Amino acid sequence: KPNILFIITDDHAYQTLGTGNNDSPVALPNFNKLGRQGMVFDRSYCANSLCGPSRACILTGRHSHMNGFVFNGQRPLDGSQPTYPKMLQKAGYQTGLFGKWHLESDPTGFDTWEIFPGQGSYYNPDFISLKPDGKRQTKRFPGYATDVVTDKSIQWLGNRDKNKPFLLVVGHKAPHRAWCPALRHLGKVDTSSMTPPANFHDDYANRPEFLKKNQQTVANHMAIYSDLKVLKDQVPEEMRKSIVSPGYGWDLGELNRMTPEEKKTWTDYYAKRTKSLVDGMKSGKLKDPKAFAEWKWHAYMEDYLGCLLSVDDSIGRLMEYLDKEGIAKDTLVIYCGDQGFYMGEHGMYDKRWIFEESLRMPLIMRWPGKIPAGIRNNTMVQNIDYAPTIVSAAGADTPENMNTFQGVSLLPTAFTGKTPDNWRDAIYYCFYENPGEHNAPRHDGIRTDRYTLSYIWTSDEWMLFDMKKDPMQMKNVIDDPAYKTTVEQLKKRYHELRKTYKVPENSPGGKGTPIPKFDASW
Ligand SMILES: CC(=O)N[C@@H]1[C@@H](O)[C@H](O)[C@@H](CO)O[C@H]1O
Ligand SMILES: [Ca+2]
Repeated sequence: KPNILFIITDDHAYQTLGTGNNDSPVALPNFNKLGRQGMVFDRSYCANSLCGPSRACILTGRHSHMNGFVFNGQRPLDGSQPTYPKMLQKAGYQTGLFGKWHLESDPTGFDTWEIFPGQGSYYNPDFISLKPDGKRQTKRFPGYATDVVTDKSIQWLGNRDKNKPFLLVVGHKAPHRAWCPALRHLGKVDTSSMTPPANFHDDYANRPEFLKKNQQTVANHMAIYSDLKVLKDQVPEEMRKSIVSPGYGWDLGELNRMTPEEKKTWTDYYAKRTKSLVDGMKSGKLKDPKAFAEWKWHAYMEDYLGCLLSVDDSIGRLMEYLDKEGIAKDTLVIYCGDQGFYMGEHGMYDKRWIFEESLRMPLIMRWPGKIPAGIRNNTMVQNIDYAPTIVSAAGADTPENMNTFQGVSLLPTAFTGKTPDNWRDAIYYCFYENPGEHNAPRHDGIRTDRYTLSYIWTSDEWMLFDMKKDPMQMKNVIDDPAYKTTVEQLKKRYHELRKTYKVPENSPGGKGTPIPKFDASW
Protein backbone atom coordinates (compact mmCIF):
# COMPACT_ATOMS: atom_id res chain seq x y z
CA LYS A 1 0.00 0.00 0.00
CA PRO A 2 1.83 3.08 -1.27
CA ASN A 3 1.84 6.51 0.25
CA ILE A 4 0.13 9.16 -1.84
CA LEU A 5 1.65 12.64 -2.04
CA PHE A 6 -0.63 14.84 -4.18
CA ILE A 7 0.61 18.33 -5.04
CA ILE A 8 -1.89 20.70 -6.65
CA THR A 9 -1.09 24.23 -7.77
CA ASP A 10 -3.59 26.98 -8.65
CA ASP A 11 -3.57 28.07 -12.35
CA HIS A 12 -0.28 26.36 -13.40
CA ALA A 13 0.11 26.54 -17.21
CA TYR A 14 1.71 23.52 -18.86
CA GLN A 15 3.66 25.98 -21.06
CA THR A 16 5.67 26.58 -17.87
CA LEU A 17 5.72 23.14 -16.27
CA GLY A 18 9.52 23.00 -16.57
CA THR A 19 9.92 19.34 -17.57
CA GLY A 20 11.84 19.85 -20.79
CA ASN A 21 13.21 22.26 -23.32
CA ASN A 22 9.81 23.50 -24.44
CA ASP A 23 8.01 24.25 -21.13
CA SER A 24 10.80 26.03 -19.21
CA PRO A 25 10.45 29.83 -19.78
CA VAL A 26 12.02 30.00 -16.28
CA ALA A 27 14.36 27.21 -15.14
CA LEU A 28 12.59 24.97 -12.60
CA PRO A 29 15.21 22.44 -11.49
CA ASN A 30 13.00 20.46 -9.09
CA PHE A 31 10.19 20.36 -11.65
CA ASN A 32 12.69 18.98 -14.14
CA LYS A 33 13.99 16.33 -11.74
CA LEU A 34 10.52 15.00 -10.94
CA GLY A 35 10.06 14.79 -14.66
CA ARG A 36 13.39 12.93 -15.07
CA GLN A 37 12.39 10.46 -12.30
CA GLY A 38 8.86 9.96 -13.60
CA MET A 39 6.19 10.49 -16.24
CA VAL A 40 4.69 13.69 -17.68
CA PHE A 41 1.29 13.44 -19.38
CA ASP A 42 1.38 15.84 -22.29
CA ARG A 43 -2.21 15.10 -23.21
CA SER A 44 -3.73 15.76 -19.77
CA TYR A 45 -7.01 17.69 -19.66
CA CYS A 46 -9.64 18.83 -17.15
CA ALA A 47 -13.48 18.55 -17.41
CA ASN A 48 -14.37 22.15 -16.30
CA SER A 49 -11.55 24.79 -16.41
CA LEU A 50 -12.25 26.39 -12.95
CA CYS A 51 -10.55 25.84 -9.53
CA GLY A 52 -13.58 24.69 -7.49
CA PRO A 53 -15.11 22.49 -10.24
CA SER A 54 -11.78 20.81 -11.06
CA ARG A 55 -11.04 20.07 -7.41
CA ALA A 56 -14.50 18.45 -7.18
CA CYS A 57 -13.75 16.38 -10.27
CA ILE A 58 -10.41 15.17 -8.90
CA LEU A 59 -12.14 14.29 -5.63
CA THR A 60 -15.12 12.40 -7.09
CA GLY A 61 -13.89 10.96 -10.37
CA ARG A 62 -17.12 12.42 -11.76
CA HIS A 63 -18.07 15.32 -14.02
CA SER A 64 -19.36 18.61 -12.61
CA HIS A 65 -23.05 17.90 -13.23
CA MET A 66 -22.68 14.55 -11.47
CA ASN A 67 -20.77 15.94 -8.48
CA GLY A 68 -22.78 19.14 -8.13
CA PHE A 69 -20.01 21.76 -7.95
CA VAL A 70 -20.29 23.43 -11.36
CA PHE A 71 -18.86 26.91 -10.73
CA ASN A 72 -17.13 29.03 -8.12
CA GLY A 73 -20.42 30.05 -6.53
CA GLN A 74 -21.44 30.22 -2.88
CA ARG A 75 -23.18 26.83 -3.03
CA PRO A 76 -21.04 24.41 -1.04
CA LEU A 77 -19.88 21.03 -2.28
CA ASP A 78 -21.83 18.02 -1.06
CA GLY A 79 -19.16 16.47 1.18
CA SER A 80 -21.36 13.44 1.92
CA GLN A 81 -20.91 11.90 -1.55
CA PRO A 82 -18.17 9.36 -2.46
CA THR A 83 -14.70 10.93 -2.53
CA TYR A 84 -11.34 9.22 -2.90
CA PRO A 85 -10.06 10.81 0.35
CA LYS A 86 -12.93 9.13 2.22
CA MET A 87 -12.39 5.89 0.29
CA LEU A 88 -8.66 5.89 1.20
CA GLN A 89 -9.41 6.80 4.80
CA LYS A 90 -11.67 3.73 4.87
CA ALA A 91 -8.81 1.57 3.54
CA GLY A 92 -6.53 2.50 6.45
CA TYR A 93 -4.81 5.59 5.09
CA GLN A 94 -3.98 8.58 7.23
CA THR A 95 -5.25 11.64 5.39
CA GLY A 96 -4.05 15.22 5.41
CA LEU A 97 -4.77 18.38 3.48
CA PHE A 98 -3.03 21.74 3.61
CA GLY A 99 -3.80 24.89 1.64
CA LYS A 100 -6.28 25.81 -1.07
CA TRP A 101 -9.62 23.99 -0.76
CA HIS A 102 -12.13 26.49 -2.18
CA LEU A 103 -15.11 24.08 -2.16
CA GLU A 104 -16.89 25.94 0.71
CA SER A 105 -17.88 22.85 2.69
CA ASP A 106 -15.76 21.25 5.37
CA PRO A 107 -13.38 18.74 3.77
CA THR A 108 -14.45 15.15 4.34
CA GLY A 109 -12.21 12.09 4.37
CA PHE A 110 -9.27 14.04 5.89
CA ASP A 111 -7.96 13.25 9.38
CA THR A 112 -6.17 16.63 9.28
CA TRP A 113 -6.90 19.80 7.37
CA GLU A 114 -5.98 23.49 7.32
CA ILE A 115 -7.25 25.33 4.25
CA PHE A 116 -7.25 28.95 3.14
CA PRO A 117 -10.52 30.89 3.42
CA GLY A 118 -11.46 31.19 -0.30
CA GLN A 119 -8.59 32.11 -2.68
CA GLY A 120 -6.12 32.57 0.20
CA SER A 121 -3.36 35.19 0.50
CA TYR A 122 0.28 34.90 -0.62
CA TYR A 123 1.72 37.02 2.21
CA ASN A 124 0.97 36.14 5.84
CA PRO A 125 -1.80 33.65 5.07
CA ASP A 126 -4.78 32.84 7.26
CA PHE A 127 -5.69 29.17 7.81
CA ILE A 128 -9.00 27.61 8.91
CA SER A 129 -9.06 24.41 10.99
CA LEU A 130 -11.49 22.56 13.26
CA LYS A 131 -10.22 22.54 16.89
CA PRO A 132 -10.19 19.23 18.88
CA ASP A 133 -13.62 20.73 19.85
CA GLY A 134 -14.53 20.93 16.13
CA LYS A 135 -15.70 24.54 15.97
CA ARG A 136 -14.01 26.39 13.06
CA GLN A 137 -11.14 28.67 14.12
CA THR A 138 -9.02 31.02 12.01
CA LYS A 139 -5.31 31.65 12.70
CA ARG A 140 -2.78 33.73 10.75
CA PHE A 141 0.67 32.34 10.01
CA PRO A 142 3.66 34.61 9.21
CA GLY A 143 5.56 33.97 6.00
CA TYR A 144 4.92 33.39 2.31
CA ALA A 145 2.02 31.08 1.50
CA THR A 146 4.02 28.74 -0.74
CA ASP A 147 6.60 28.33 2.03
CA VAL A 148 4.09 27.95 4.91
CA VAL A 149 2.05 25.31 3.08
CA THR A 150 5.18 23.23 2.59
CA ASP A 151 6.21 23.89 6.20
CA LYS A 152 2.93 22.48 7.54
CA SER A 153 2.93 19.57 5.08
CA ILE A 154 6.42 18.35 5.96
CA GLN A 155 5.82 18.79 9.69
CA TRP A 156 2.58 16.78 9.42
CA LEU A 157 4.48 14.05 7.58
CA GLY A 158 7.10 13.63 10.32
CA ASN A 159 4.36 13.61 13.00
CA ARG A 160 2.55 10.89 11.08
CA ASP A 161 1.83 7.33 12.15
CA LYS A 162 4.51 5.71 10.01
CA ASN A 163 2.73 2.35 10.15
CA LYS A 164 -0.23 3.68 8.17
CA PRO A 165 0.14 4.71 4.52
CA PHE A 166 -0.66 8.39 4.21
CA LEU A 167 -2.57 10.61 1.83
CA LEU A 168 -1.22 14.15 1.87
CA VAL A 169 -2.75 16.80 -0.38
CA VAL A 170 -0.60 19.90 -0.86
CA GLY A 171 -2.66 22.70 -2.40
CA HIS A 172 -0.75 25.81 -3.31
CA LYS A 173 -2.19 29.26 -4.04
CA ALA A 174 0.56 29.85 -6.65
CA PRO A 175 0.58 30.47 -9.49
CA HIS A 176 -2.76 32.30 -8.89
CA ARG A 177 -3.66 35.97 -9.28
CA ALA A 178 -2.41 38.40 -8.33
CA TRP A 179 0.92 36.53 -8.91
CA CYS A 180 2.92 38.00 -5.98
CA PRO A 181 6.46 36.51 -5.92
CA ALA A 182 8.35 35.77 -2.72
CA LEU A 183 10.66 38.53 -1.55
CA ARG A 184 13.75 36.42 -2.14
CA HIS A 185 12.73 35.88 -5.78
CA LEU A 186 12.11 39.51 -6.77
CA GLY A 187 14.37 40.27 -9.72
CA LYS A 188 15.36 36.66 -10.39
CA VAL A 189 13.22 36.47 -13.57
CA ASP A 190 14.37 38.29 -16.73
CA THR A 191 11.74 38.32 -19.47
CA SER A 192 13.42 40.97 -21.64
CA SER A 193 14.52 38.14 -23.93
CA MET A 194 11.00 36.65 -24.20
CA THR A 195 8.57 37.20 -27.08
CA PRO A 196 4.74 37.09 -26.67
CA PRO A 197 2.99 34.17 -28.38
CA ALA A 198 2.30 34.37 -32.10
CA ASN A 199 -1.36 35.19 -31.45
CA PHE A 200 -0.87 37.75 -28.68
CA HIS A 201 -2.60 40.50 -30.70
CA ASP A 202 -5.45 38.21 -31.60
CA ASP A 203 -8.29 40.15 -33.33
CA TYR A 204 -10.63 37.12 -32.78
CA ALA A 205 -11.35 36.72 -36.53
CA ASN A 206 -12.68 33.35 -37.73
CA ARG A 207 -13.79 32.56 -34.17
CA PRO A 208 -17.30 32.72 -32.64
CA GLU A 209 -18.69 36.20 -32.15
CA PHE A 210 -18.84 35.69 -28.40
CA LEU A 211 -15.06 35.56 -28.03
CA LYS A 212 -14.85 39.28 -28.73
CA LYS A 213 -16.80 39.79 -25.49
CA ASN A 214 -14.28 37.99 -23.32
CA GLN A 215 -12.86 39.87 -20.36
CA GLN A 216 -9.57 38.03 -19.81
CA THR A 217 -7.29 39.94 -22.17
CA VAL A 218 -3.88 41.04 -20.93
CA ALA A 219 -4.43 44.35 -22.75
CA ASN A 220 -7.84 45.45 -21.35
CA HIS A 221 -8.65 43.39 -18.22
CA MET A 222 -5.64 43.62 -15.88
CA ALA A 223 -5.52 45.81 -12.79
CA ILE A 224 -2.50 48.01 -13.53
CA TYR A 225 -1.64 48.44 -9.84
CA SER A 226 -2.92 45.14 -8.44
CA ASP A 227 -2.09 42.62 -11.17
CA LEU A 228 0.90 44.42 -12.67
CA LYS A 229 2.10 45.80 -9.30
CA VAL A 230 2.54 49.42 -10.44
CA LEU A 231 2.90 52.02 -7.63
CA LYS A 232 0.21 54.79 -7.78
CA ASP A 233 2.13 57.11 -5.37
CA GLN A 234 5.14 57.19 -7.78
CA VAL A 235 2.98 57.71 -10.94
CA PRO A 236 2.20 61.42 -11.84
CA GLU A 237 -1.45 62.11 -11.08
CA GLU A 238 -1.64 63.42 -14.66
CA MET A 239 -0.80 59.92 -15.95
CA ARG A 240 -2.99 57.63 -13.84
CA LYS A 241 -5.96 58.12 -16.17
CA SER A 242 -3.97 56.81 -19.18
CA ILE A 243 -2.59 53.64 -17.54
CA VAL A 244 -5.71 52.16 -15.86
CA SER A 245 -8.39 50.26 -17.76
CA PRO A 246 -11.87 51.47 -16.69
CA GLY A 247 -12.90 49.89 -13.42
CA TYR A 248 -9.52 48.11 -13.12
CA GLY A 249 -7.69 50.52 -10.84
CA TRP A 250 -8.04 48.72 -7.51
CA ASP A 251 -5.10 48.44 -5.08
CA LEU A 252 -2.97 45.33 -4.37
CA GLY A 253 -4.56 43.75 -1.25
CA GLU A 254 -1.42 41.78 -0.27
CA LEU A 255 0.35 45.10 0.62
CA ASN A 256 -2.12 45.48 3.53
CA ARG A 257 -0.94 42.06 4.80
CA MET A 258 2.78 42.81 4.67
CA THR A 259 4.75 44.07 7.58
CA PRO A 260 6.58 47.37 7.10
CA GLU A 261 9.84 45.45 6.64
CA GLU A 262 8.16 43.26 4.05
CA LYS A 263 6.13 46.06 2.43
CA LYS A 264 9.31 48.13 1.76
CA THR A 265 11.39 45.33 0.16
CA TRP A 266 8.41 44.93 -2.21
CA THR A 267 7.97 48.59 -3.17
CA ASP A 268 11.76 49.02 -3.25
CA TYR A 269 11.87 46.52 -6.13
CA TYR A 270 8.67 47.45 -7.92
CA ALA A 271 9.62 51.12 -8.18
CA LYS A 272 11.67 49.94 -11.16
CA ARG A 273 8.63 48.75 -13.12
CA THR A 274 6.61 51.80 -12.02
CA LYS A 275 9.42 53.97 -13.38
CA SER A 276 9.61 51.81 -16.52
CA LEU A 277 5.91 52.49 -17.16
CA VAL A 278 6.25 56.24 -16.61
CA ASP A 279 9.21 56.26 -19.01
CA GLY A 280 7.29 54.51 -21.78
CA MET A 281 4.34 56.85 -21.31
CA LYS A 282 6.08 60.24 -21.36
CA SER A 283 8.28 59.01 -24.22
CA GLY A 284 5.05 58.09 -26.06
CA LYS A 285 6.12 54.51 -26.86
CA LEU A 286 3.79 52.91 -24.32
CA LYS A 287 0.96 55.05 -25.65
CA ASP A 288 0.61 52.80 -28.68
CA PRO A 289 -1.84 50.29 -27.16
CA LYS A 290 -0.11 47.30 -28.77
CA ALA A 291 3.19 48.28 -27.15
CA PHE A 292 1.48 48.91 -23.80
CA ALA A 293 -0.07 45.44 -24.09
CA GLU A 294 3.31 43.79 -24.68
CA TRP A 295 4.75 45.71 -21.72
CA LYS A 296 1.80 44.43 -19.68
CA TRP A 297 2.64 40.96 -20.92
CA HIS A 298 6.28 41.12 -19.77
CA ALA A 299 5.40 42.20 -16.24
CA TYR A 300 2.74 39.48 -16.08
CA MET A 301 5.30 36.89 -17.20
CA GLU A 302 7.86 38.15 -14.70
CA ASP A 303 5.56 37.83 -11.68
CA TYR A 304 3.85 34.61 -12.76
CA LEU A 305 7.15 32.84 -13.38
CA GLY A 306 8.53 34.46 -10.21
CA CYS A 307 5.79 32.67 -8.27
CA LEU A 308 6.86 29.33 -9.74
CA LEU A 309 10.33 29.75 -8.22
CA SER A 310 8.92 29.15 -4.74
CA VAL A 311 6.67 26.40 -6.05
CA ASP A 312 9.83 24.78 -7.44
CA ASP A 313 11.39 25.20 -3.99
CA SER A 314 8.28 23.60 -2.46
CA ILE A 315 8.65 20.63 -4.82
CA GLY A 316 12.27 20.33 -3.66
CA ARG A 317 11.56 20.39 0.07
CA LEU A 318 8.83 17.74 -0.36
CA MET A 319 10.94 15.49 -2.59
CA GLU A 320 13.91 15.76 -0.20
CA TYR A 321 11.90 14.52 2.79
CA LEU A 322 10.60 11.56 0.82
CA ASP A 323 14.17 10.53 -0.03
CA LYS A 324 15.73 11.11 3.39
CA GLU A 325 12.88 9.08 4.90
CA GLY A 326 13.63 6.36 2.33
CA ILE A 327 10.04 5.97 1.11
CA ALA A 328 10.18 7.30 -2.47
CA LYS A 329 9.87 3.76 -3.81
CA ASP A 330 6.70 3.35 -1.74
CA THR A 331 5.08 6.70 -2.52
CA LEU A 332 2.93 7.72 -5.48
CA VAL A 333 3.66 11.37 -6.31
CA ILE A 334 1.06 13.17 -8.40
CA TYR A 335 1.65 16.78 -9.33
CA CYS A 336 -0.94 18.79 -11.18
CA GLY A 337 -2.34 22.24 -11.62
CA ASP A 338 -6.10 22.27 -11.07
CA GLN A 339 -6.27 23.54 -14.63
CA GLY A 340 -4.15 25.36 -17.19
CA PHE A 341 -3.73 29.00 -18.03
CA TYR A 342 -3.29 31.38 -20.90
CA MET A 343 0.27 32.73 -20.91
CA GLY A 344 -0.76 35.41 -23.41
CA GLU A 345 -2.07 33.10 -26.13
CA HIS A 346 -4.99 34.79 -27.90
CA GLY A 347 -4.01 37.87 -25.84
CA MET A 348 -5.54 36.12 -22.84
CA TYR A 349 -4.88 35.12 -19.21
CA ASP A 350 -6.90 32.88 -16.80
CA LYS A 351 -8.82 29.81 -18.12
CA ARG A 352 -12.53 28.80 -18.47
CA TRP A 353 -12.38 28.08 -22.22
CA ILE A 354 -12.35 24.80 -24.21
CA PHE A 355 -9.29 26.20 -26.01
CA GLU A 356 -6.25 23.95 -25.65
CA GLU A 357 -4.27 26.06 -23.14
CA SER A 358 -7.01 25.97 -20.48
CA LEU A 359 -8.46 22.62 -21.42
CA ARG A 360 -5.05 21.04 -20.62
CA MET A 361 -3.75 20.78 -17.08
CA PRO A 362 -0.17 19.78 -16.29
CA LEU A 363 0.20 16.23 -14.97
CA ILE A 364 3.29 14.53 -13.58
CA MET A 365 3.63 11.20 -11.80
CA ARG A 366 6.57 9.55 -10.03
CA TRP A 367 6.38 5.99 -8.72
CA PRO A 368 9.89 4.51 -8.73
CA GLY A 369 9.86 0.91 -9.89
CA LYS A 370 6.32 1.17 -11.21
CA ILE A 371 6.29 4.22 -13.50
CA PRO A 372 8.97 4.32 -16.25
CA ALA A 373 11.26 7.24 -15.34
CA GLY A 374 11.86 9.87 -18.00
CA ILE A 375 8.84 9.20 -20.23
CA ARG A 376 6.54 11.77 -21.78
CA ASN A 377 3.13 10.16 -22.15
CA ASN A 378 0.79 11.10 -25.05
CA THR A 379 -2.23 9.11 -23.75
CA MET A 380 -5.38 11.31 -23.51
CA VAL A 381 -6.06 11.53 -19.75
CA GLN A 382 -8.54 13.69 -17.79
CA ASN A 383 -8.88 14.96 -14.21
CA ILE A 384 -11.87 12.60 -13.77
CA ASP A 385 -9.36 9.72 -14.01
CA TYR A 386 -7.27 10.65 -10.95
CA ALA A 387 -9.67 9.27 -8.33
CA PRO A 388 -9.87 5.80 -9.95
CA THR A 389 -6.09 5.88 -10.25
CA ILE A 390 -5.45 6.81 -6.60
CA VAL A 391 -7.94 4.15 -5.49
CA SER A 392 -6.44 1.42 -7.67
CA ALA A 393 -2.90 2.19 -6.52
CA ALA A 394 -4.35 2.02 -2.98
CA GLY A 395 -5.99 -1.38 -3.38
CA ALA A 396 -9.34 0.19 -2.43
CA ASP A 397 -10.84 -0.31 -5.92
CA THR A 398 -13.69 -2.53 -4.79
CA PRO A 399 -16.56 -2.80 -7.28
CA GLU A 400 -18.48 -0.42 -4.95
CA ASN A 401 -15.97 2.45 -5.08
CA MET A 402 -15.03 1.95 -8.74
CA ASN A 403 -18.67 2.13 -9.82
CA THR A 404 -19.08 5.68 -8.52
CA PHE A 405 -16.47 6.92 -11.07
CA GLN A 406 -16.78 8.05 -14.68
CA GLY A 407 -13.04 8.34 -15.10
CA VAL A 408 -10.74 5.49 -16.01
CA SER A 409 -7.77 4.30 -13.99
CA LEU A 410 -4.48 5.49 -15.46
CA LEU A 411 -2.12 2.88 -13.95
CA PRO A 412 -2.03 0.70 -17.11
CA THR A 413 -0.74 3.66 -19.15
CA ALA A 414 1.27 5.11 -16.25
CA PHE A 415 3.03 1.74 -16.03
CA THR A 416 3.89 1.49 -19.74
CA GLY A 417 4.11 5.09 -20.99
CA LYS A 418 1.96 4.17 -24.02
CA THR A 419 -1.71 4.27 -25.00
CA PRO A 420 -3.48 0.96 -24.22
CA ASP A 421 -5.44 -0.69 -26.99
CA ASN A 422 -8.94 0.17 -25.69
CA TRP A 423 -8.40 3.83 -24.83
CA ARG A 424 -11.14 6.46 -24.92
CA ASP A 425 -11.23 8.31 -28.24
CA ALA A 426 -12.56 11.54 -26.72
CA ILE A 427 -13.18 13.41 -23.48
CA TYR A 428 -16.13 15.65 -22.60
CA TYR A 429 -15.91 19.23 -21.27
CA CYS A 430 -18.47 21.74 -19.95
CA PHE A 431 -18.17 25.22 -18.37
CA TYR A 432 -21.17 26.78 -16.52
CA GLU A 433 -19.89 30.16 -15.16
CA ASN A 434 -21.96 32.65 -17.25
CA PRO A 435 -23.00 35.18 -15.98
CA GLY A 436 -19.63 35.19 -14.16
CA GLU A 437 -16.30 36.95 -13.67
CA HIS A 438 -14.25 37.10 -16.90
CA ASN A 439 -17.46 36.62 -19.00
CA ALA A 440 -16.69 33.20 -20.37
CA PRO A 441 -19.69 31.67 -22.14
CA ARG A 442 -21.47 28.56 -20.97
CA HIS A 443 -20.29 25.99 -23.50
CA ASP A 444 -19.36 22.36 -23.85
CA GLY A 445 -17.87 19.92 -26.33
CA ILE A 446 -15.60 16.94 -26.88
CA ARG A 447 -11.85 16.70 -27.40
CA THR A 448 -10.79 13.93 -29.75
CA ASP A 449 -7.26 13.00 -30.72
CA ARG A 450 -7.38 15.34 -33.71
CA TYR A 451 -10.28 17.78 -33.19
CA THR A 452 -12.02 20.17 -30.82
CA LEU A 453 -15.78 20.54 -31.28
CA SER A 454 -17.58 22.97 -29.00
CA TYR A 455 -21.10 24.38 -28.90
CA ILE A 456 -21.29 27.78 -27.22
CA TRP A 457 -24.63 27.82 -25.39
CA THR A 458 -24.62 31.46 -24.32
CA SER A 459 -24.29 32.84 -27.86
CA ASP A 460 -25.74 29.86 -29.80
CA GLU A 461 -22.54 29.26 -31.85
CA TRP A 462 -20.71 26.09 -32.93
CA MET A 463 -16.96 25.89 -33.46
CA LEU A 464 -14.52 23.30 -34.80
CA PHE A 465 -10.73 23.51 -34.69
CA ASP A 466 -8.50 21.07 -36.60
CA MET A 467 -5.51 20.53 -34.32
CA LYS A 468 -3.33 18.75 -36.90
CA LYS A 469 -3.59 21.76 -39.23
CA ASP A 470 -4.22 24.56 -36.67
CA PRO A 471 -2.91 23.90 -33.15
CA MET A 472 -3.27 27.60 -32.21
CA GLN A 473 -7.03 27.29 -32.92
CA MET A 474 -7.27 30.45 -35.04
CA LYS A 475 -9.67 29.27 -37.78
CA ASN A 476 -13.10 27.82 -36.93
CA VAL A 477 -13.56 25.17 -39.62
CA ILE A 478 -17.15 24.33 -38.81
CA ASP A 479 -19.03 25.34 -41.96
CA ASP A 480 -15.98 24.56 -44.09
CA PRO A 481 -17.24 21.94 -46.59
CA ALA A 482 -14.03 19.91 -46.22
CA TYR A 483 -15.08 19.07 -42.66
CA LYS A 484 -18.80 18.64 -43.31
CA THR A 485 -18.72 14.89 -42.69
CA THR A 486 -16.28 15.49 -39.81
CA VAL A 487 -18.79 17.76 -38.06
CA GLU A 488 -21.45 15.05 -38.53
CA GLN A 489 -19.09 12.41 -37.18
CA LEU A 490 -18.12 14.59 -34.22
CA LYS A 491 -21.63 15.96 -33.45
CA LYS A 492 -22.85 12.37 -33.04
CA ARG A 493 -19.79 11.54 -30.92
CA TYR A 494 -20.58 14.75 -28.99
CA HIS A 495 -24.20 13.73 -28.29
CA GLU A 496 -23.11 10.14 -27.53
CA LEU A 497 -20.67 11.35 -24.85
CA ARG A 498 -23.37 13.60 -23.38
CA LYS A 499 -25.64 10.51 -23.16
CA THR A 500 -22.85 8.23 -21.78
CA TYR A 501 -21.88 10.85 -19.14
CA LYS A 502 -25.63 11.30 -18.33
CA VAL A 503 -25.48 15.07 -19.11
CA PRO A 504 -28.94 16.59 -18.52
CA GLU A 505 -30.63 18.08 -21.58
CA ASN A 506 -30.59 21.89 -21.63
CA SER A 507 -27.35 21.75 -19.61
CA PRO A 508 -25.21 23.79 -19.22
CA GLY A 509 -28.03 26.03 -20.54
CA GLY A 510 -28.15 29.17 -22.66
CA LYS A 511 -28.78 32.81 -21.83
CA GLY A 512 -32.38 32.33 -20.83
CA THR A 513 -31.55 29.82 -18.11
CA PRO A 514 -30.06 30.14 -14.62
CA ILE A 515 -26.72 28.53 -13.83
CA PRO A 516 -27.86 24.97 -13.02
CA LYS A 517 -27.98 23.41 -9.56
CA PHE A 518 -27.39 19.68 -9.22
CA ASP A 519 -27.76 17.09 -6.54
CA ALA A 520 -24.80 14.74 -6.39
CA SER A 521 -25.39 11.43 -8.12
CA TRP A 522 -23.44 8.27 -9.01
C1 LIG B 1 -9.37 40.05 -9.11
C2 LIG B 1 -9.10 38.62 -9.06
O1 LIG B 1 -8.29 38.18 -8.33
N1 LIG B 1 -9.81 37.87 -9.82
C3 LIG B 1 -9.74 36.47 -9.79
C4 LIG B 1 -10.12 35.87 -11.07
O2 LIG B 1 -9.27 36.30 -12.04
C5 LIG B 1 -10.09 34.40 -10.92
O3 LIG B 1 -10.55 33.78 -12.06
C6 LIG B 1 -11.00 34.00 -9.78
C7 LIG B 1 -10.95 32.57 -9.36
O4 LIG B 1 -10.21 31.87 -10.26
O5 LIG B 1 -10.63 34.69 -8.64
C8 LIG B 1 -10.81 36.01 -8.89
O6 LIG B 1 -10.68 36.63 -7.68
CA1 LIG C 1 -7.50 27.33 -10.77
